[PDB]
This record gives sequence, structure tokens and C-alpha cells, in this order.
Amino acid sequence: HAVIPHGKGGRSSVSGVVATVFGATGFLGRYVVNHLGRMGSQVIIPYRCDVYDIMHLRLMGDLGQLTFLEWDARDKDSIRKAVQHSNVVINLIGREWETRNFDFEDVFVNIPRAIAQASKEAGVERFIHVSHLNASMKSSSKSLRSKAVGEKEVRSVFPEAIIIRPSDIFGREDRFLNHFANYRWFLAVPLVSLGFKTVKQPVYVADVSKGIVNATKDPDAVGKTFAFTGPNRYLLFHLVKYIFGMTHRTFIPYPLPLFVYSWIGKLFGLSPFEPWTTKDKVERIHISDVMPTDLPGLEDLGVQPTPLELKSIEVLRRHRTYRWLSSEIEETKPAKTVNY
Amino acid sequence: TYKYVNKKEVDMKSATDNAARILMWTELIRGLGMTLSYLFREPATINYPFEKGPLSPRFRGEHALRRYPSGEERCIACKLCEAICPAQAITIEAEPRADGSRRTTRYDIDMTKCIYCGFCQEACPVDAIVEGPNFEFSTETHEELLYNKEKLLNNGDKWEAEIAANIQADYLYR
Amino acid sequence: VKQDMPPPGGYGPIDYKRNLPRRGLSGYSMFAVGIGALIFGYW
Amino acid sequence: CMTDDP
Amino acid sequence: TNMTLNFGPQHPAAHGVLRLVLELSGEMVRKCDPHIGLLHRGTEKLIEYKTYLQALPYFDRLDYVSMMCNEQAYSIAVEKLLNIQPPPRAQWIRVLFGEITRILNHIMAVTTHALDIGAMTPFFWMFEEREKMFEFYERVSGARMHAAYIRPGGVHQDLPLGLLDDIYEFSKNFSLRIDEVEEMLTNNRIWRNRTVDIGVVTAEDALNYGFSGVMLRGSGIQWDLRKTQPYDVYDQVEFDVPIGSRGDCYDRYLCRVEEMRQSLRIIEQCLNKMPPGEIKVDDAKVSPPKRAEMKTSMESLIHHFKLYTEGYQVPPGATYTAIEAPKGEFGVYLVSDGSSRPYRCKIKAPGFAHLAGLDKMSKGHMLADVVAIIGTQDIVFGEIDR
Amino acid sequence: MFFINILTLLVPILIAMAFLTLVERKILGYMQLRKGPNIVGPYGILQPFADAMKLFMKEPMRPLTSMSLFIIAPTLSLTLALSLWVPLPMPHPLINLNLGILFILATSSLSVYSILWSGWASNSKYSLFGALRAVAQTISYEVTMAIILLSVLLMNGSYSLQTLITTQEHMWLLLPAWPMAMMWFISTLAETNRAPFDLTEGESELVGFNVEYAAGPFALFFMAEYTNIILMNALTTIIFLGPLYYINLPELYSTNFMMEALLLSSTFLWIRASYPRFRYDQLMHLLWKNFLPLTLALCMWHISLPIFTAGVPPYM
Amino acid sequence: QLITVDEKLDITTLTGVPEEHIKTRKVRIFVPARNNMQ
Amino acid sequence: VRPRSDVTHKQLSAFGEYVAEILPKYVQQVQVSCLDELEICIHPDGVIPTLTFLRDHTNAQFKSLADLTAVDVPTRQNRFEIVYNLLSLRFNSRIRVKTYADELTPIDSIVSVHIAANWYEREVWDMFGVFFFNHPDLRRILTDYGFEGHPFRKDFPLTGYVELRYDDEVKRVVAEPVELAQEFRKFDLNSPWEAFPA
Amino acid sequence: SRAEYVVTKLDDLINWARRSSLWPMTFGLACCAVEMMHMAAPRYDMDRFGVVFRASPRQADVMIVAGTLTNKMAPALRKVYDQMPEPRYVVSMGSCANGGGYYHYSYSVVRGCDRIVPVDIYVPGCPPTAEALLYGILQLQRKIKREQKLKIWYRR
Amino acid sequence: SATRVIQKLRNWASGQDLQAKLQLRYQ
Ligand SMILES: NC(=O)C1=CN([C@@H]2O[C@H](COP(=O)(O)OP(=O)(O)OC[C@H]3O[C@@H](n4cnc5c(N)ncnc54)[C@H](OP(=O)(O)O)[C@@H]3O)[C@@H](O)[C@H]2O)C=CC1
Ligand code: SF4
Ligand code: SF4
Repeated sequence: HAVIPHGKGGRSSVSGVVATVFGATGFLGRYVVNHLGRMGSQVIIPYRCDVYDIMHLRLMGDLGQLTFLEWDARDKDSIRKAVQHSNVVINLIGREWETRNFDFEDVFVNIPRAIAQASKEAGVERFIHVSHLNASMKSSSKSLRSKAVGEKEVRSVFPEAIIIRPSDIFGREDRFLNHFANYRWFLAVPLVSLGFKTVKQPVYVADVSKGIVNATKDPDAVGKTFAFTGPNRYLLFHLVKYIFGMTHRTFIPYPLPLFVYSWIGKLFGLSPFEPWTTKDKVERIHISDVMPTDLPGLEDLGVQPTPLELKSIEVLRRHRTYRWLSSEIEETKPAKTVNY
Repeated sequence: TYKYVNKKEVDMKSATDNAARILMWTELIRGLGMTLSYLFREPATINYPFEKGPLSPRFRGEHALRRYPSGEERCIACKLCEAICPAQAITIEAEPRADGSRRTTRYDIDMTKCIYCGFCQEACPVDAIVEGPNFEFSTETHEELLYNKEKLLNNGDKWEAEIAANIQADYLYR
Repeated sequence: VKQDMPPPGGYGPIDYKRNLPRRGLSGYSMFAVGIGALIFGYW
Repeated sequence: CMTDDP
Repeated sequence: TNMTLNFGPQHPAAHGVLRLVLELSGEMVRKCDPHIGLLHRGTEKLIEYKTYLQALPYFDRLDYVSMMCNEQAYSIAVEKLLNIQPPPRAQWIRVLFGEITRILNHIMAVTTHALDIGAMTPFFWMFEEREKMFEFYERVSGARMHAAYIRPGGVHQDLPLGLLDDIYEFSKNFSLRIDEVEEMLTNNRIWRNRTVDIGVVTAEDALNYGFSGVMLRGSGIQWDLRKTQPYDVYDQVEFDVPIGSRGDCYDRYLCRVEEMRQSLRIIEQCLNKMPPGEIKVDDAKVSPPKRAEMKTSMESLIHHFKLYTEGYQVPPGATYTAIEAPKGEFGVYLVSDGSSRPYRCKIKAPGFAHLAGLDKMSKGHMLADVVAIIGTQDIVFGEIDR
Repeated sequence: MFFINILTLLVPILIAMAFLTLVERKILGYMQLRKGPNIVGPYGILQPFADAMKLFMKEPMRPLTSMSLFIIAPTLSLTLALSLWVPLPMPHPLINLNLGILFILATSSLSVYSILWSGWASNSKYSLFGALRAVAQTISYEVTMAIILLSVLLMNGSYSLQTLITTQEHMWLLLPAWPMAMMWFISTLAETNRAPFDLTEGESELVGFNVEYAAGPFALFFMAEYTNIILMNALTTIIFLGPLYYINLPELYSTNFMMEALLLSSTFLWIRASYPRFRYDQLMHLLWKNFLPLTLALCMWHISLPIFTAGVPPYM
Repeated sequence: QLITVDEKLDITTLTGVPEEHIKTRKVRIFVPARNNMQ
Repeated sequence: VRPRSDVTHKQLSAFGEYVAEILPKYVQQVQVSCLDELEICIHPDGVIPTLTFLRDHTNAQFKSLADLTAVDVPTRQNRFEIVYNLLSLRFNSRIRVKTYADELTPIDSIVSVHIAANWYEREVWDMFGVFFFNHPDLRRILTDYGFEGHPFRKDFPLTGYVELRYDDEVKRVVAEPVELAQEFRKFDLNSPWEAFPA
Repeated sequence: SRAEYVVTKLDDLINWARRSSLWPMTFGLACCAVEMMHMAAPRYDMDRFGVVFRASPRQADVMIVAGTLTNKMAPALRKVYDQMPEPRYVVSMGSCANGGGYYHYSYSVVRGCDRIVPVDIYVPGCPPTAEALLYGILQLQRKIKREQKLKIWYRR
Repeated sequence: SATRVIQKLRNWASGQDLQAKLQLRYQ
């Protein structure tokens, strides 16, 4: 079972990767389908969002490259038919807010298991499972711990299943960068420990995507637990200010106990419509980026990471004002890098 | 022979006439009368789903492949329908069917490429490809618009009765 | 076999000229009725 | 109105 | 940049797609540099790769308000190169549908002009009449517009049995419909203002910038290629060119309403005097054989097969043939090698010249004036962009 | 009670305001040989409610612009227009104001800002050019609009709109003062930016403050314009066409007020379809050259008619 | 007055062709033979 | 058979000599072809002079420029064949003056003689690449703003080398080398049998 | 009372409002524009169905791309698609915009608008008949009717 | 098919006879 790769390399060409991608509608997802579609791969995108929302993905895929299937996580049968004819399964199912009808376990461990489980029954050559970086089975945030729980299980349902483990991602439409920039509405921008001792290493979304895609088309990655990290680390302080810097909005880092702040996250979490901050998110935000001692991701998988400052201008531009909208990054001052 | 579209005394009667035209907007009132008049005319619109705008037999509409009464598809893959298509829409590849006869393995009209010229209707010697009456085949996805032999043959079977009547009415003219 | 052709003797005649009618109350008469209305109203 | 025959 | 402001491609005011990069000191236009090619599609290069009969459908699309009149220009051109001329009935047909098409163009030009000006009821009044005309096209060609009826050797198929009668009922009444528009716009106390003395073009300047259309006729130059250089049987009919004086948006308009009137005079005649006969040349060499003949006679099948698959095989030469399309002089310069597919086919578009004049017409004019002048040139971006 | 009398006088007008768009999209239709909207609901009665719901649901995109001079502008437009119905004297008014017409003139004048604020807020060229011209003709027309009223008042004796019901107990003020009615009607057409005078929404000209306004903001001005369309027509139906008043039965006043207002509201609908739009300068050429000299002179005639015809109106 | 250039007219720089299709494309000048069929 | 009127063939021929004598210097060939159309062929340097004589001569007033075009015969050393078609509302006739221009040997501009040519000359530069000296503002008219290559040249691929699609990653339209999903089927149509020239 | 029911009904209302009043912003590139002006015209009144004659790039619910989307106009189309509200839709009209049409192999024509704007209903025909557009606009109305945005919110 | 009164309102308002040249095509 395979498809000889013919063509010159662009759209309307063939690469031979038929791939179910269950959580494509996501920020990371959007990018994964982009490269897969650019390369000419056959992409099956399972969806449970309404057809109007899935429209953005149609255009990057060539005619007949993208197939959309109706799928429900609780219903095992839907996952069954999606992987019927795929040979690569990529799992990006994740959320930050435990929803009424889906718990962190479900979105991270429960569902992503059933999926790979079926994929095996199907006989998919490889499964790529994505879990957050620094995910201990004991990490504070229920999210991270639960994700850790999953990367274990799925091994047993699907052995030698690649497990890329990305850091918080930097990209347009990302949270890491937009969240902080959107603190503008808040007059003061709380920062636990005044934004210190939680060094963070962002990674451009595309780098992550390209990396993921390259995995699909490379035999070197099997059972590998890569870690796409980034080109430079940062104390949360510079990051926050830098953001506000490009956004050209004032910065008032304010110390606020994580204790009390976990409570603020609880407050937003209470909100019915997509809580903006999450008790877990808060914790995750402060969880310091771990140093790298694992299977190299970017570069190792073939893409050289892209510095944050380089594309930050595009992600944070929408947050500027009438005039600030015309400033460029090189006249601006780039913040210092703290490896710690 | 030519004509001057706009090629051109002052008397109280005249002036008073002209001044009244400017002062009490007499010609403007004339224009209002015309629109009030139609307000009273019967509207020309048709209930679109219930009543349909009339199309006579030559209407080109949607492509279909016909079959002989017996049940043998008319096309014999001479492939000049492909030759004369202006848009390169029709793609035909053929091979001798086991019967030994000549038939098209693949006949694909790309309707998005097709500009509905109706020359294919013209060119076919057996008149296998015809411009069918239906114009309502709008589709949610681009792929549905690309049509293979099975869709066109199915289109042919569905509309054969009217296609036969339409060709019956217009063949003397051709 | 029959060919659509003009009816025998030709068709009837069509209008190719504007038939816009120059119909209006004469200006003096128009002003007088109006001024008379204001005079009655003022009284 | 392609054909005036029902 | 004197507040340079793209008229913008998406604008109801701009026919189709026109970026008019205009520098306006407040509400006065200092300079208009129209941008074109927003609808270039390759029509001239594509034709080189297609046979003569499969390039006929391109001409309908060049300026599709005037669907057929354009075909006639290619027809005539291909007939000249072959030194073949159409049969007598076909000629009258082409003049019959040639004129019907002129009306269709003028109903568009006059009513669309008003919609940009702000009068919206004339468009609905005359689009119903248009609709009725389209139906003629459909019952003759099969398509409402983009017919492909006028082919290089005559028309494709004789008129349905009964069309002439209906092209009469309509013609018998259409006049009143033009009359109505009139009672609404010709003398409106306001149409005149926005149109009168706007975009006056001198006579010498109109010839110099190659205007060649109503635009020339409106300035008082008397030139109708249909009377000066008769094509088809427009010679046997009798009509009056509507020349204008004090050429300005209002005067030319009056001219377009007058040719709508004169075309009804030409249509009447064509119905009164169309001859019994064939509608396509009898040279199977140029015109495709009748389907009864190709299905019973070998020479006819061979001629049907070769004509549809390969082509006319026009003798080598080059010709510039111009007709009087509703917009103005539409001409095809068709260079041709002995091959069945053309070598070059520059389409002269009445419109490439007219737009150019926008600059020399709209000078010291307000934003609203520019909208009025694009209307008085009947710009269909298909012909300009080709 | 007074609260109930605020629902009535508001809702009723809002519901009627919705039915005007419908009677606009059908009367323009039949004039143009088309049925107009009849498929949604019965005879299109549910049509106004339908797009209202579509408009509010669609995203109110805030341009990459002010965020207040953007949201203040529609609120002001709806607030002033609905407010000006407060003192209108149908039968007897809700809040009778001794200087009532000055209230109506002042409240109208404030709406010109909403146009100015929306145009500055959008921060795109089409909006600013449109607003500057729009503000210009609105206040230009205000100058003749005000003088035309001052001529009226001097023959009414007071600024209170309630007095005209007693002034017009024998004859409409159209018979006298018809020359100004026409000039009040044309000015009412300019101030509601309706057709003959609608270069603001001129589409071919400046596609204009509403350009960047979509969804909820679009609706509020929108609602405002149409309510105004009625209010100004209603002021014509009190000041110049005086509906018959019988003290014993107050509703025949409102019944005829209903009939005359609807017909004159129908008239600006009919004007729109019938006429092309005037040029920006052609519009101001009319007011400053054609109308202002007529109005100022006829203003003097209305200070003289009272005195030498010993008809000075009774104050109060 | 005319100027002298011994440089083979190369106008590869003006034609507007992508670099790949000017350096990797071999064209053959041949007189077409006849389909033996005819 | 077309209704040829020899009356014309002669009168136009006679004018063709007239012009040839009046401007011996630039006219290389003059020929009234069948179809009764006269074409005076001029050396490229005679662009200004030959046109001006036709625009302003009492016995030959050719006031409007119907068209300016450039066939491209790749075989011909001088690739382009600029053709100017002119009409004479006074003598109701048409003449075509055609010159030859190579890719990098520019022709003079006639915007002076006829301002109609302001646009067509820009059209010829954009499509064929001929350059016109003394042109007021020569710049691409029909092609895209960033288009590379002159399209109507016989050596330019129909489909071209670049096509546009919207890319989400970059959220902007982006060129890519053309990849077609059904190449233009190049039917060979010439028949191996000629037609004995009448 | 089951909210699920309460939700469906509510959604329907929402769908009825958008589906009854679709204000189309039409481009009129090319000619298929003439066949849409016919729809707006009296035989086939678009308004009767709640489709407004025309609106600006903002207040527009649906964009009808009529005509060839040439490479120069391709950046604009997008801009205007990107300048419309959150509930927006695109009805491709014409073989010249469904795919490439007679001009598919040209160097200046984008082979389809669905390469530049996501397309919801493709209306076929070189001059797609006005009735056919009307059929296409009516199928967009059935597409909207089926959309169930709040029920997915509730079940998400 | 319209009452003569309503029809008259039409002819009067128009100034010519629409009855002779109607918008409704008939057999
Ligand atoms: N920066 C980041 O976002 C990082 C992400 N990751 C991991 O990478 C993955 C992708 O991230 P990202 O795209 O931002 O995540 P998103 O929040 O964008 O969600 C990803 C997709 O999962 C789908 N989804 C969510 N919940 C469910 C459910 N209960 N059933 C079915 N589908 C569901 C969503 O579809 P819909 O919304 O239509 O339901 C969405 O399209 C995540 O799983 C995350 O754990 C790791 C590190 C950093
Ligand atoms: S022409 Fe008629 S028969 Fe010959 S191939 Fe095309 S369709 Fe089949
Ligand atoms: S599709 Fe046919 S009709 Fe519509 S634009 Fe392209 S060519 Fe003109």
C-alpha cells in the first residue's frame, strides 16, 4: 500500500501520504493541513465543528486532496471509518478549558487513545501523537499531567507511535503571544513572581508544523519523542514587555500571588463561553520551560527554528493602534535572551 | 441620411411658461406621473420555483450522453467532440470493448471548463452527446461539477424523454 | 420545410418617433390659481 | 414552455 | 499625492473593474489615470491556438452586452479571407439580430448610466424589454447571451418557425417603452444638469484620439461605418444616423436613444423584407454539411469530419474589417497563414480609445462627473482588456 | 401611566418604522414592474424583522478607528430621532413644550454630528470625504429649514407645535404659505438624506460614513433615518397640512394625521425611484442660490403680511 | 551613429523566462517527418 | 465569391503609387492586395514622417488611428511587424502602414501624430516588448503589476510560468510555478495535403 | 424544555433570519454580471426572495463572483472577501469562475475563484442562466437552513 | 386585466395608452 511520488513538488502533485488528522481545525492544525496540502498529500480531516467553520481549510488543499468526515469523539464508529483508508494518523486533539462534556482526560488521554487504537486495527503505517512539553505525570496542571498519562497509554494501543511534544507555540492566532498582548484590556498585567523564574522557549507554529509533516515522511522517527522547542529562551518578563513593546502599549508588570491568581483563572474558567484564562492555564503559564535533553525536534527533523522576534511583528500587529500600526521590528528594540 | 438630435422669441407667454416650469417644477411632476402609472401595471415577475421562465428546444443547458433505444450507448468514440470543444473540456480515451465494438472507457466533461457552446451537440455524428434542457445543476463541491461517463449516461437516462422530444422538434432545422 | 418569413403583404407599421405629449396648464393660468389661493388664505 | 403539450 | 484615491475595483459605479487612480484636490479631479487589464484574459493569444470555428465563441465574450454584433465582425473577416460571402437570408438575419443587439446594448448603456447617476427605475423598466429580447436569442441560438449563432459563413440555423412574428409584436411596442424612459430622463430637470456640458469633446480632438463611435457622432462628425462602408445588407435598408451638436453627455445620450429608435426602423424592414433561401454558404468547404446529408452521403461525412476536427484552412492573407458595433468601430485584424488556426487576431475595441479619452474629457471635474463620463463611453471592460 | 405612554409613542413608532422599509421595498418595486419582497412571511410582513435579526447577528467588525466616536454615532442618531417624537403634537402631545419647534430644530441639528463623528471614526478616505460633504449640505439646508419655520411661527404666534391645531381650524397653512411648503418639503428631503438629495449614501459617488458600519451600528443609524423619514413628514403633516381637529373626538385628528403622514411618507419613496441624484454642488447651488433668496424674502413678507393685514397672531 | 557589439545577441535577460527553464531546457531544430499514414 | 469592385482596387493602387512617389525615402513596398486593402510598408525610421503626411495632406487625410498591433514572426530577423491601420473620414478609405521592429531596436512613437496611440503603444510594449521612444508614459497596461515576460510573443508559453493561489500560512496571495491539472492538449491539425493555389 | 430542543428551535430562527435576508455583494467581473442584473430585473426579482439589489463590501452576506478572476484582480477579490462580516458566503457564478472556463489555460486567469476565496455554491453555465443563479441562491438558502451552529456549541 | 379606473390612473399618469402596448405578453 503506497503511492509513488510523482510531480514537481507543488499543488496538483502527488506525495503519497494519506493522513487522517482529527483536530485539524486547530491553530496548529491549520498549519499541518497547509504543508500536507502543499506537498500534495491525501488529507482526511475529521470535523465536528459546523461546515461554515471548516471552509478556511478547503482552499490550501488541491482538488480532491482534502476529504472532510463527520466524527464524534464519544462515538467509536466515527474514528473507525476515518482511518479506514488512511496510512498516517496525526492526533492534535486538545483544549485548555475542561468543557462540560469533555474532560482533560478525554481531550488528551481518553480520546487520543481510542483513535490510535483504531488506527492500528486499520493498519496505519505510523501514528503521530502530540502532547504538551514538560509533561510530568505529576506536573501541577491537570492538563499537563493528563497529557503525560496519554503518551503512555497510546504506546500500548499503538507501539512505536511517534510522540512529538511541542512547547507553548508562537504563531499568529496562538495564545502564548496573543494572550499576553491582549492583557491591554486589563489596565494592569499581572505576572506571577513579577514575571520571573519561568523562563520560556517559544517555537514558531510553522516550524512545528513542518517538523510534524517531515515526521510523516521519514523512517528515522519511530517511537521517537521529539521536542520542538525554539531558537531562544526567555524570562517571562522580557516576553511580556516585548510583546507590549511591539503592540506599543504600556507595561505595568504587577506581582500577584499565584495563589490568589489561580483564583482569577477559576473566575474566567467559570465563564460559559471559552474561558479566556484557565486555572490550569495560569499554572502552565508560570510552569518554567524545561531545558532540552530529549530527542531533538526541529533541525533534528529538518527545520531550523525561527526566532520569535522575526515574525512577532506579524502576530502582534493587529493589537497596535492607528499609528503604532506602522512601526517595524528593527527600529524597535529586541529583548534580551536569558538561557538560565 | 442624418438627423440632429439636439440642434437649436422671448415672450411673456413664453417666458411666463418657462418660469412656471422652473418655479413649480412642472416637468418633475411629469416624471412622478409615469412611475405612479406603472405602480398600477401588473408586475412581470414569476414565482421562480412554481413557475419557470420559458426555454425553447435549442436551449443548451446541461450535458448528457444518449443511448440507442435498444440500450447500447450511442457514443462510438470518434473523439471529434473532443477535437472541436473550444475549452478542452471533454477528455476521451477508448479501447475495443470485448464485443469488438468501439466504446469510450473514459468520457469526462469538465463542466467548469465547459462554456456551453453547443458545438459538441453539433459535431457528434451519432449525436451521442447532446445539450440537455436542465440548467439547474448547481453543486456544493467543485468535484461534483467534473462529470465522468457514468454521471453523463445517468443524466442521459433521466432526461432522455425530453431530450428526444427536443431533438425531434429541432432536427429538421439542423 | 416551411421557413419563418414575413407575413404576406408585409407586417404592419411600427412607431419609430417619440410620442411624448406636450400637455400642460398655461403658465399665467398656473400662477393665477396659486396667487388666488394665497390671497384667500391671507384674508 | 419548451413544449405546449402536457 | 493630492490625496490620490483609487476609484477602486469593487464599486457599483465602476462598470466591471476599473481602478482609476485619481488625484483629487478635495472634490475636483486634477488627473485621471485609468488602470486596465483587471479583465485581461488572453483572448488574443488563446485564439492563435484554436481553429477558426472554435475561436468564434471568444468574440461573443469580448464585449458581451453586444453579443452578436461582435461575431459579425469575425464572420465578415473570415469570409473576406476565404472570399466567400453569406447567402441572402443569412445576411438579413445578421442585420436583424445585429440591430436587436444594438437595442440591447443601448438599453444597457442608457439604463446603467442612470443607475450610477442615481435613477434606478429606468433600468428595471427596460431590463424587462431586454429580457424579452434575450428570449429571441435563445429561441434562435439556444443561449440567452453568448449564442454563437453568427458563424463565419452565415448563421448557424434558420430562424425557428415563428420568431419573426414575435420580433414584430415586441418591436411594435418597444417604442412606447423608449418613450417612457424619455418622460423620465430626457427632460428631467435634473438629468440635464448632471449630463449637460459634462465631458464635451471637440470634433478635431474626437477624431485625433480615435473615438470612432457615438462619441464622434455626438460631436457632430458624421460617420456611420454602416452608411459609409456598408457591410452585409445594411445597404439595402434605410435609416438616419443620429448626429449631434454641442456634444456632451446629454447630447450623446439623446443620440443613443435615437439609434434605439432608428434600429426599430431597420428591424421593421428586415421583418418586412427577409428572403426565402438558405442560411449558410453551400460550400461544404467552409460551412458544415447538413446532418441529414452527412448521415447519408460520403462526401458530406468527410466534409463534416474534416471541418469539425481540422478546419476551414483559410487562404494566407491579412484583413482589417470593421463594423459598427453598438459601442463604436469593432474591428478584427486577422492575419492568417494557410493553416486552419489563425496567426494573429488583434481585436480593435471601441473602448480602448474611449477610455484613453477619459483623461482629456474629465478635466477640472468633480467625483460625480467622472461617474457620468464612464457611463457615456459604454465601457465594457471585456473589449478593453481582451 | 406615564411610562405606558412612553411605550406607546415609541414601540408603536418602532414597529411602524420597520413597516416603512417594507412599504419602500414594495412601492419602489411595483413602480419598477416587480412584486418586491412577498415570499418571507405573508406578503412580506415578516421581512423587516428578518434582516434586523441578520444584521444584529453578523459581526460588528471594529476596524484595525476610534471605538467611541464609532459607537456614540449610531446611539446619537437613534436617540435624537426617537427623541424628536416626544414633543410631536398628535392629538395632544406627550411632553408639551412651550418652545416646541425650537426643540425639534435643535434636536435635528445635533444629528449632523453623528455623520461627522462616524466619518472621522472610520479612518478611511471614503468615509471622511463623504462626511465633510454630508455635513455641508445638512447644515446648509438647516439654514433655509430654520428660516422657513420662522416664517410659519410668525403666522402662528408661538413656538409651541400645539398652537397650530388652533391656527389651522379653518384652513391648512398650505393655502397660505404654499410657496414654503414646497421649500419645506424639498428641505425635508435633504435633511433625511433621501434620494433627490442623497449624495451621502451616494454609492456611485463614494460608495459614506456607513461604509465601515455593519451589523448593529448600521442598524441604529438605519433605524434612525427611517424614523426621521417619518418624523419630518409628520412635521409637514402638522405645520402645513393641518389635520381636522374636533375637541370632542381627538382620534380623527390622529386618523387624518395617520393618512396625511403616510401619503407624504409615500411621496419621498415615490420621489426616490423617480429622480436621479443631484450633484454635490448642484445641491448647494439650489439652497444658497435658488431657495435662500426666495426664503429670506418670503420671510420678510411673513413679517409684513401680519402687520398691514392687521392680523398679528395672538400669542398663546 | 551606430555602435559596435560583438556580443551574440543574447536577450535572455529581457525575455522574462524563469532561470530553471533557460538552463535546463534543450530544444531540437528538426524538419517534421511525415506520418507514414498519409 | 465576394462582390469585388475593381473601381476600388484601382483607385487605392493609384494612391499607393502617389504615396510611394511623395515619400520615396521610407516606403519599401506598397501593395493593394485582393480584398482591396492598401498596405504601404515603411522603414522603421519613416514612422513619424509617413504617418504625418497621411494625417495632414489634403489629398490623403487619414485622421483617426484604427489600431496599432505587432504580429511576431519569430523566423523574421526583425521579429515584430508593427502594423498601423488608419481611416480617412474624408475619402472614406483605409490604409495600413506596417514597419518592422526587432526586440531591442525601438520604434519611434506616434503619440504626437495621433494621441490614440498613447494606449496601444503601451499595449504593444506590454505584450510584445517593442519599445517606443518619446512616449509620454510607457508602462504595462494589460499585464499584472509584477508580470515578468511579454505574453503575446510566440515564444511565451500559453499557460505562462506563474499562477496565483491564497496561502493561509502567509495569509496572502502567492505566485508558484504553474502546475496544470490537464495540460493543454496540443492537437496537431495541419493536413499533409496542400490546396493547389487557385 | 430540554435545552437541546430549546437550542434547535433557536438555531432555526437564527438560520431563518440569515437565509431570508441575504444581501449579495456582487462583483460583476466579466459578463455573468449581465445575467445577474437580469435576476435583479423584473422577470426574476431577486428582492422578492429577500436578496437586496446590491450592497457594499461590508453590509454584504454573500459575494457572487461573476466572471473571470484574472491574476491582477485576484488580490482584490480576496481583500473584499476579507472585508465582509463573520457570517459570510461565496457563490461562484460562471464557468469562468467555477473553474477557468474558456480562459482556463491563459496566463492571466486564475483557474477558479475557489483558489482565492472558499466557495459554497458553484453555479454552472457560461452565461449561467439567471434562473440558474436564482436556483443557486436558493440552494445557498437550503445550505444555511441545515447549518446548526448553536447545537454544536451546546454539544461542545 | 386591471380595472379601468386603476387602468385609467395609469393612462392619465402616463399621458399615453399603455393598454395598446402592455407589459404582459399574451397568446
Ligand atoms: N500552543 C499550543 O496550542 C500548544 C498545543 N499543544 C498541543 O497540540 C495540540 C494542538 O494544539 P491547538 O491546535 O492549539 O489546540 P486547539 O485548542 O486549537 O484544538 C485542536 C483541535 O482539537 C479539536 N478538539 C478539541 N476538543 C475536542 C473534542 N472533545 N472532541 C473532538 N475534537 C476536539 C478542536 O476542534 P473544534 O474546536 O472544532 O472542536 C481543534 O480543532 C493540542 O492538543 C495541544 O495539547 C502542545 C503545546 C503547545
Ligand atoms: S462525437 Fe458523439 S460519438 Fe464521437 S465521441 Fe464525441 S460523443 Fe462519442
Ligand atoms: S463564464 Fe462564460 S459568461 Fe461567465 S464570464 Fe466567463 S465567459 Fe463570460
